Amino acid sequence: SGFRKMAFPSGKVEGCMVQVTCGTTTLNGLWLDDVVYCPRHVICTSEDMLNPNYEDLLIRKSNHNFLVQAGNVQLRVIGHSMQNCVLKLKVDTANPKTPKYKFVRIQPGQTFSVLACYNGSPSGVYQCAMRPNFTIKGSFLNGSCGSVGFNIDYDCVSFCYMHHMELPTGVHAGTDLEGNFYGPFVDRQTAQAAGTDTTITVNVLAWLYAAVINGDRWFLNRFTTTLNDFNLVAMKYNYEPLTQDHVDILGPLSAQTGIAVLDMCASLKELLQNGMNGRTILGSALLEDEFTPFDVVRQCSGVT
Amino acid sequence: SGFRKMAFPSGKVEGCMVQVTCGTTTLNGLWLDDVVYCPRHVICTSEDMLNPNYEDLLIRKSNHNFLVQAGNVQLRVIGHSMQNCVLKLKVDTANPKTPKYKFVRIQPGQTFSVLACYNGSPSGVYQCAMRPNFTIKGSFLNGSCGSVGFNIDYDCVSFCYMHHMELPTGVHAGTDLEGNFYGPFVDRQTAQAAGTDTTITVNVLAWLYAAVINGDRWFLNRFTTTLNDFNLVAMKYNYEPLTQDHVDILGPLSAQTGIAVLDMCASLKELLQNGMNGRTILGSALLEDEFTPFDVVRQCSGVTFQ
Ligand SMILES: *C(=N)[C@H](C[C@@H]1CCCNC1=O)NC(=O)[C@H](CC1CC1)NC(=O)c1cc2cccc(Cl)c2[nH]1
Ligand SMILES: *C(=N)[C@H](C[C@@H]1CCCNC1=O)NC(=O)[C@H](CC1CC1)NC(=O)c1cc2cccc(Cl)c2[nH]1
Repeated sequence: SGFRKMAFPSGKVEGCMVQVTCGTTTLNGLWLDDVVYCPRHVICTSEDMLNPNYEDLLIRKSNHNFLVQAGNVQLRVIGHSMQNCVLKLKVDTANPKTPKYKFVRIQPGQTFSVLACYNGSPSGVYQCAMRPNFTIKGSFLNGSCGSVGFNIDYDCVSFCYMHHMELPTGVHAGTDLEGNFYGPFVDRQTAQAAGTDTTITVNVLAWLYAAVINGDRWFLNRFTTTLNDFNLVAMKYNYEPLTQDHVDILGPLSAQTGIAVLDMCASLKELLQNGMNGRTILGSALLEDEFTPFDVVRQCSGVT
Repeated sequence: SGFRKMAFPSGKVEGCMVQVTCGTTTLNGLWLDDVVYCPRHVICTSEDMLNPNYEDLLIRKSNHNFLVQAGNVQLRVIGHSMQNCVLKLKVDTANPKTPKYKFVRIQPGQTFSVLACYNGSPSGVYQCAMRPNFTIKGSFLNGSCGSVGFNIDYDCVSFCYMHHMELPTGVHAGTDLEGNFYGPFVDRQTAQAAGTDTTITVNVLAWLYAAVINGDRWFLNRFTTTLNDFNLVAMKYNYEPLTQDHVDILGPLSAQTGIAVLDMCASLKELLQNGMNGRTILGSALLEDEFTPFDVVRQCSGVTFQ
């Protein structure tokens, strides 16, 4: 038993992390086959960061303006192109530790593992959710950029995230591995607001199922509700609307516990309306929205 | 910015995890050089587990009663000894991925990373504190035993933990890598009490400093206190007594923030006595005691591993 924020094992991803320097900017790259992927903002001076014409800046740059170190081994940069907000640096060497991999753009509400890196070295691994406003609540310092977010499926790494920036709210923004930002953000040195930070309703419910499987049941009521009655309340508390598809996603958890999604929806409704009175669920005095139904099953059936 | 419960990179440890089977019992072992370390309870049937004579059970076993698989690779067992609550299985092959390693028995209030494994396959990594009552708040299902806890220092792995059991309170118990339990636990199919779960006071304070470095300051007051006045409140809430040594360890976080340890102690005292008024600190509506001062500095300065 027990329920923890669990990251995927980081071994397959550690092997792909390298250092990318350009002038004074150093950050992290992802070395897959003969390509290093890093944030295009590596080519900027502080002057350029304010209103960068990335097209023009990249024209002034040559292969030899990029210093790529993989551990102690310098990689020769033989090519440089720009795909949306990522630089693809062609190197003369295939990463021999390239794991089987995909690039996926994850949907809001989905979680992934972040391997936080400085100077191409892993510091640590933690789990994050792509919030509905397309931000993540991470732990990212200077030089963290190019750190990547990933999921592991069979032997296959799905890279979904590359870190580019911090927002004034202290939350984080980045791209998929094709360089397209999650959400409205631009790679430019400017205070950028995210939307209002709505709560991933289906994740709260999954987590409540995690709670029941681990013996926290005090919030179970004999009440029920309809999807439309639930959504009417939840909207008032900036909860994402719950869809039939979300009910279907929760099915396995619903079956393991014997509680219909709509019975649990009735429980969450009481919790939103009456608060928690300083009781805890799975050790939390707040409602947790960063576990997917998948995260909950992984931990409460034993997938490896 | 941001402060998260962060585990060590698991790459160096992943290569050491294997499957150990004996009769129908399968769990995880740790393969370093030509030795596999697993929980001795791998030799038990359900009929034995309640009052096991491990000495007698192990005598009925031979090298060939142990199946060790590393991924698909069959390891031949050529030796077996019991040290405390671990089996050392001598195998014919040195783990080619053996990282530089130590075995360390960590102190209560110290943290480590747990690589949760089933059938010798790593499922995930999370950070845990050895609590003052020598339990950890983990996530462990059947077959998770032999999962290890570790720290990374430079390129050197310090293995401090091997998972053996759950307690009725829903917390976890295990050994160091020489098979000696943390705390009073025995490897027997029996509901065992941990002590009162005292709070690691030094860690709450470090975490409050982490909060200030990340811009949460609402709990800072004009007040200060003495160690003796603080401990008088702390004791009341089953907080560990704050020692002079703990004040000394908090020095650098105190200096980085410019809040004196006793000013932060004054803040914690107000938080224990008045609660948090339903506000959050680093996204928590409770006080977090599972970050060491060291964890806070590492994460807030951005320290990496070779
Ligand atoms: C990448 N190495 C770096 C990560 C940042 C650094 C600051 C602390 N934490 C992080 O997540 N990204 C970076 O410096 C970016 C580069 C910009 C996108 C082109 N800059 C910012 O994140 C940035 C700029 C501004 C302006 C105003 C307010 C805020 Cl919060 C800003 N963040
Ligand atoms: C190891 N594979 C396994 C891990 C356990 C299994 C149950 C869920 N969580 C875990 O962490 N440990 C295990 O089966 C041990 C084996 C015994 C110690 C030698 N047994 C227990 O954890 C166990 C026995 C009892 C009896 C009463 C109450 C409780 Cl909480 C118990 N836990």
